[PDB]
Amino acid sequence: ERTTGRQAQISNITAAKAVADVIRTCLGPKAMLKMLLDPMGGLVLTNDGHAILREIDVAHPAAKSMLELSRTQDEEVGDGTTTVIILAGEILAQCAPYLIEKNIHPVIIIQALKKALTDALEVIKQVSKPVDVENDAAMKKLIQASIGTKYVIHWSEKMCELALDAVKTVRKDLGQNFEIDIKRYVRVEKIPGGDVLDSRVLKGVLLNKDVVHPKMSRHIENPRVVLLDCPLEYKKGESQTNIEIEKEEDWNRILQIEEEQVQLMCEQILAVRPTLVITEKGVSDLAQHYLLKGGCSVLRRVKKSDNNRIARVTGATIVNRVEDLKESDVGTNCGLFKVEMIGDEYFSFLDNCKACTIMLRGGSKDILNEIDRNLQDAMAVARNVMLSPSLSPGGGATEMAVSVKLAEKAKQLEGIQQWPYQAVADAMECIPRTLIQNAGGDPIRLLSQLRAKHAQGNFTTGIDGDKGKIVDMVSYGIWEPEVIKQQSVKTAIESACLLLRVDDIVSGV
Amino acid sequence: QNPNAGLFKQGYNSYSNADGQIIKSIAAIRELHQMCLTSMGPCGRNKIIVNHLGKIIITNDAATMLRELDIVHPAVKVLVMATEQQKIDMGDGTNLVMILAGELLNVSEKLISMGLSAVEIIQGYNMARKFTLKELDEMVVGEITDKNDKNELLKMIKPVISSKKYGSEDILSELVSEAVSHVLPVAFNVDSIRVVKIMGGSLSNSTVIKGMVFNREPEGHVKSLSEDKKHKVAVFTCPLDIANTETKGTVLLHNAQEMLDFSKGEEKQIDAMMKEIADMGVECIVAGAGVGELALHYLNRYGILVLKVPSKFELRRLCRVCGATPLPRLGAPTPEELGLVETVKTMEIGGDRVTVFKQEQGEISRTSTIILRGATQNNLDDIERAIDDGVAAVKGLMKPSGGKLLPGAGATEIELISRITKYGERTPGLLQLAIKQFAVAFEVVPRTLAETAGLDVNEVLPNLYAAHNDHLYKGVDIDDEGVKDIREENIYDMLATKKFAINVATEAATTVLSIDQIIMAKK
Amino acid sequence: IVVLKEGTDASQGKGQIISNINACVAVQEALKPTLGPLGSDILIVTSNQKTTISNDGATILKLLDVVHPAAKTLVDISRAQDAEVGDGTTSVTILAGELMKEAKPFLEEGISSHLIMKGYRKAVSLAVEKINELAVDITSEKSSGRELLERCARTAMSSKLIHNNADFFVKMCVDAVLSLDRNDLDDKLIGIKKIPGGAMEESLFINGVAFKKTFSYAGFEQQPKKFNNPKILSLNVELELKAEKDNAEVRVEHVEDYQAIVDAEWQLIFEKLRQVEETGANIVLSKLPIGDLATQFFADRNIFCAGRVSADDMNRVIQAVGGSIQSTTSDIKPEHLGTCALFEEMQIGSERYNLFQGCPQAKTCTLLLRGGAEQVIAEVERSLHDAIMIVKRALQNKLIVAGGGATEMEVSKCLRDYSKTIAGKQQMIINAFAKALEVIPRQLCENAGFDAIEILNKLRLAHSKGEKWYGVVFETENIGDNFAKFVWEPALVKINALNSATEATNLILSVDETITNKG
Ligand SMILES: Nc1ncnc2c1ncn2[C@@H]1O[C@H](COP(=O)(O)OP(=O)(O)O)[C@@H](O)[C@H]1O
Ligand SMILES: Nc1ncnc2c1ncn2[C@@H]1O[C@H](COP(=O)(O)OP(=O)(O)O)[C@@H](O)[C@H]1O
Ligand SMILES: Nc1ncnc2c1ncn2[C@@H]1O[C@H](COP(=O)(O)OP(=O)(O)O)[C@@H](O)[C@H]1O
Ligand code: BEF
Ligand code: BEF
Ligand code: BEF
Ligand SMILES: [Mg+2]
Ligand SMILES: [Mg+2]
Ligand SMILES: [Mg+2]
Repeated sequence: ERTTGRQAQISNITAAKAVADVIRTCLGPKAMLKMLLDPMGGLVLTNDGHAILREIDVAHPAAKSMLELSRTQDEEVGDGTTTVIILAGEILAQCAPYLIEKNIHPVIIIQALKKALTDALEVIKQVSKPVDVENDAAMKKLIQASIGTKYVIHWSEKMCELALDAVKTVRKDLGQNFEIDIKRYVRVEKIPGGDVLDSRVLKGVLLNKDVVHPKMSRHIENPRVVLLDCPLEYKKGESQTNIEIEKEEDWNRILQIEEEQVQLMCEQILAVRPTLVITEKGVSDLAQHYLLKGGCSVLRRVKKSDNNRIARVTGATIVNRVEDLKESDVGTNCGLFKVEMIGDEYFSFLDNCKACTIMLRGGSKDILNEIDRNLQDAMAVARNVMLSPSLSPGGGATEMAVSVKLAEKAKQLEGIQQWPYQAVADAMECIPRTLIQNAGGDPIRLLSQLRAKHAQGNFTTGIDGDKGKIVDMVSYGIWEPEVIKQQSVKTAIESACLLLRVDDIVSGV
Repeated sequence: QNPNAGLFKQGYNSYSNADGQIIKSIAAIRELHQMCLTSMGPCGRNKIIVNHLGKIIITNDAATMLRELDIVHPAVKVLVMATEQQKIDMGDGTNLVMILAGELLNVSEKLISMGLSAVEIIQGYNMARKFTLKELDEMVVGEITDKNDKNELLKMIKPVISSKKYGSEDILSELVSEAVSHVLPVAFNVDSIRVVKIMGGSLSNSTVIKGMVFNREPEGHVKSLSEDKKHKVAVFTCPLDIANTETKGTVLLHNAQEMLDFSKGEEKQIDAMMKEIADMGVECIVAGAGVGELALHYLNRYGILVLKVPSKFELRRLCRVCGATPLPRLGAPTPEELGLVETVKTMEIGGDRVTVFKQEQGEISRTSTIILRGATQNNLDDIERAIDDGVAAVKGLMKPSGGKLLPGAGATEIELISRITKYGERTPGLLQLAIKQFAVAFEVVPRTLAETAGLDVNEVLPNLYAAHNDHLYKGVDIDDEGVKDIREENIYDMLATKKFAINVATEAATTVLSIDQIIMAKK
Repeated sequence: IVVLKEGTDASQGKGQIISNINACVAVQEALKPTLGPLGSDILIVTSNQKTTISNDGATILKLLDVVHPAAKTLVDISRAQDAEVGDGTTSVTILAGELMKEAKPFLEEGISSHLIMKGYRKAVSLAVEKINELAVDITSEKSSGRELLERCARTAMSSKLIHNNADFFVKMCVDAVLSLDRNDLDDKLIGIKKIPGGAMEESLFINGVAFKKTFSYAGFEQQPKKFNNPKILSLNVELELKAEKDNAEVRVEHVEDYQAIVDAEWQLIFEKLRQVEETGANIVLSKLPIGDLATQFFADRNIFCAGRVSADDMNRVIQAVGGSIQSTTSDIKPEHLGTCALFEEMQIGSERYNLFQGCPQAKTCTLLLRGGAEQVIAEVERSLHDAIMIVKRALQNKLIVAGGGATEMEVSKCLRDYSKTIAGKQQMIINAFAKALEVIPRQLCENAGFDAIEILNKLRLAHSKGEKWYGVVFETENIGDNFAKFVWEPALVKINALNSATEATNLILSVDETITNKG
């Protein structure tokens, strides 16, 4: 029913702490795969944090708040998902003692944490170095960084390629910020089989819809594309259109009219001399015929999302009513119209030998979803940099810097206001630690050394994954988008600050 | 859908520590810790525990609460065990074993977090413990001169009674130090201080008699004896009547003579047995065994005050009041076996009649009784729990130099923090961590005393700290301004107690860390 | 997945302490009406099915079952009050509760309980001494020996079903506290008897002793049923042929032996039997049987008897005719027997009652009670024990205080005045207890109808402004000198009351976590 007092507080903290506990063995280069079972049927074999926590229903309110943190974070940057959860926990946990043990009110611990966040954020931008968003080589060895710790690493280079080759493709600066809608303009397409490398980033689209009529062009050299909303069949009246006939030879009259309007429609289209007509709706058998000899291949039923991406790699602006069909609505700038038959399943291409279609190949419909998600992380950190050319010391280095500059300051602040501040510092340290642990090396040992080396000797010094020894980032490098280090710490400290505002929990609508 | 593997036993529950079990347990302990953390100190509170058979209980003491509860968590039962050691093997300090054993495991996870091994934290804790017993042997300020002088006793029992029953802290300890002296010779047994209680008035009427009081009545018309010194008394294991034969034993009669004569025959045979003893001067015979009909009848004539006391544990502690000796058979009451009683009358206490057995000087007693008066039966019980707490601590100051003593009010504890840490950053290696933690642990005794006193702990704690670094008397001002001084009130926890505790808490807390897997079964 | 208690409720927190208070308040408000001269009364029909009606607050709080730990202490302190004193039981709880009530403000505002506990602690100490300080000891200070026991058994017998027949019972009450040795006042001697029927005052005070009529044997109806100075034989055992119990085996091989052993049995009895006759007695009583033949015998020679007398009766029988129990018939000497002034076998309330009335040498009386219902006789016996027990503790302590709210109201004064000199936390707490005492005067007025507010407030002026015995004129609703009006109660009540009441109050304020186990 009800639970006021530290009772509340505790269960919240423990709850939140437990959330972390699950995916903590998923943060690191040697991170394991949490094969989860969804209710609907299938499975999820991913190790990408947010993709795990999504597939786990929780009860305790805090555990629900803690769980959605991984989502809002997966919405800002594509990466840094697992990290925010672990941090968001350790913060609450590291407050636990001064929260009750040292009887500090939640207002005070909040007043400090909100303060320690800003200072902490400084130390992030302080250690961050900028980068050439255009230097293909830098972007690659940047995207590569956030491809490690995932099944997609055995082709790491191959991945950053398909990543950049797609981030830049749908990009479109615009200024009067840079707009990169990976979502609506980079439709992926996972096709079972082949090899990983056998996957490319076609600059166009790929529909499996075949051709409306047999004897129709399998591939127009340079096709003239015409995209339209409206269907291709005899329309009807949006009023009480009811016909009364007693005039004998009138049946034939009307029944004919239908053929007649389908004709007109074919005309208006055929007019601008098209070779490829792709409509979102249907295609009357009649209309097929008049578009056959009219000289063009037809494609019926294609999703809006599928269509509007075509209209960016054909230029062919989509148009509804045909009696208004302009000639500006061309089909210029569009290579071939291949129709490769991929294992008993016909496809259609529209490459040009603004929106690309990443076509992945692996070894199962299952294995592909691993790739797709892994790729998304790549293609997202690429976008981040595109809109914030700043990077942060990976290997948990940044995380340790903030640990010290804060630890130092806290110790030199004096007042009850110090303890909560001190905790944010002590908290931060958990990431290089989770890393060192999931590496196998001795946490107490490596950290003391990493922390010390940090205290003076440079701040771009994190821990090396497969190794387990402290290395300098600059050295073997593994910087990550500075944006990630923003959110991870922004919302984590917020989460903590929210849950700490709770002193009572109640049940009933 | 989900499979399940490696199972062939029966339906148990195995909590592998590699599943963050050590902490699951710290939790369970953490919960019962908060219950004891507010019962310690004079500023402690009580809890009303309601029996699994339905009986009310209210007690400040810790080993008692835990006893009356239905604990179930294996890692918790372990610390409840240590609270037993303390109550049995010391009677006092039961509360401090909990608070530390728990607090040890609390500041213990901080270490486990870093990466410190289980075995490493254990070792460091023991290393810090043995080191902690050393200082206590020398942190010791005064030591009672083993004087055992009644007034010297009140200096010891008073701090034990406060923080259990704070308020009548003196009216109590005085009331017991007076019961103990009456039995302590001139160049100890806890049993020699039987305690009685009865509803009526308040504690201000509580008393101390040089002998026990009994409920039942004198049996014969012999109501209550005289008020002139000395009364010859005879105790009996045997019942007052014609003995019988363990193998059957039926009266047979072949001829009417046998009968007519057997009748009055046994009649006077009883008189015979009675007579002869009444003769040896006796006038009060306490019957641990039954008492025949004719038997008491004759004795009634000889003004022999009787007193059925079947309680073989009462009868024995009774003889040690008068001086008499329990006599297995009946008939040969040697003038040596007999004892002397100054008073053996019947007083009404609280409305009901009870028989007494004291002495006003002559014939000293080795078993006194503390008659506690009260109104609430409940409370009145927690008092008899305090009377035991003190007595237990006195029987402990005996023979092997138990007088030793260090500052109470946690003053000792604060010193112990620094002193254990001294050893902390002094020992090389990573053990230095655990040893330092073991020290922090000792901050519960002070902090809670302040916390329970409504004092802002964040103020009393640093205050009491800087006030400790000649003067390691500064403790927690139970009642004000900053801290206060131990010496300012002649209050301190003797060594024997607080030391044995730290050792039991360190065992408890350590065994809990040695378990790196648990298995249960359906009940 | 693990647990620590197996589904067994247990609450804690600051509310926990407040729950308990309010809990007690209930059990408290329950008795508030049964207070004062014009006090309401209760009718409890326990799950037992036994229906009772009374005012002994103890008796009510005993029939309420009550299981709440906290609120259950009010049941305890009420029982003790009916022990160490015998009266005031109703009030010990009204106060005990009321204090806990006045502790709420602090506990709520956010004050330590250990401080409220201290505050009340002094408050009692001071208040207790103040009573001792007013405990008007007398002896012939215009009070007389009887007028103290009367004047005190009276006021205390007020507010009980036995009221409008006061005089009758107070004269009866005192007479029975005196019946026993004033050197050792033992209630167990005033043994009471209840008789179905009759007026609630057609009750009889036997001077000697009265008891049932266990006389369950043939051959009765002979034996005079009345003697003046009979020779009472307070015998203890048997008087049956074959014996009522115990035996052995008789084995004989001779026909004559058979008839022989028989003639022996008989003579064996008859002898012991004449042995009694020999004592020259008129009344033969025994805590054991008196067989058909036995009682038949005495019947022949005009000797009266009764077998199987109540154990606690023979002891009052001794104390009346001054006999002395005898187990055998052999060494029966004459200082052993006893004699009264008059013996008769009544037919009171359709029930024959053997009674040895008139005994100027007794140390134990007996009194039969009457009533139109087994509930009223029952309430009398309890309304009278509350009086007898107060007369008794008024011999042993000729120290008295005028209640009717006065003592209570005054002890407030000095306590409220004192708090001025303290200032601060202890001020409010000790000043609270002062106001908390006003409950007895307060309630006493509401129960009867008097203007609780004005009569109280008007009392505070005059009482604090002098008159240390101003209380409430039960008559003309107005304040007045209750000492002058003769509303006396031994100080032994109030002193025990405030001691024992507060005890409860801090016992509760001390508990922060109540763990009820289930099972
Ligand atoms: N190559 C590596 N070596 C050491 N640390 C790495 C390496 N790769 C990722 N990191 C660090 O681990 C974290 C990224 O791990 P990851 O498992 O990808 O979690 P997320 O889902 O948040 O990306 C960051 O702190 C990053 O600095
Ligand atoms: N008068 C007091 N003032 C300050 N501390 C006291 C006082 N009396 C006893 N204490 C403290 O009581 C503490 C022990 O708590 P207690 O409730 O007595 O449990 P136990 O004695 O069973 O461990 C000791 O640390 C002692 O310092
Ligand atoms: N004659 C009276 N006039 C005014 N007050 C009285 C009188 N008789 C008894 N009282 C008061 O009434 C209260 C006693 O209430 P009662 O109903 O008798 O219960 P109890 O005596 O068991 O508390 C006390 O304050 C007592 O002083
Ligand atoms: F592992 Be993260 F989501 F890239
Ligand atoms: F509670 Be302890 F034994 F004083
Ligand atoms: F009800 Be009380 F005992 F006069
Ligand atoms: Mg990543
Ligand atoms: Mg103690
Ligand atoms: Mg009364």
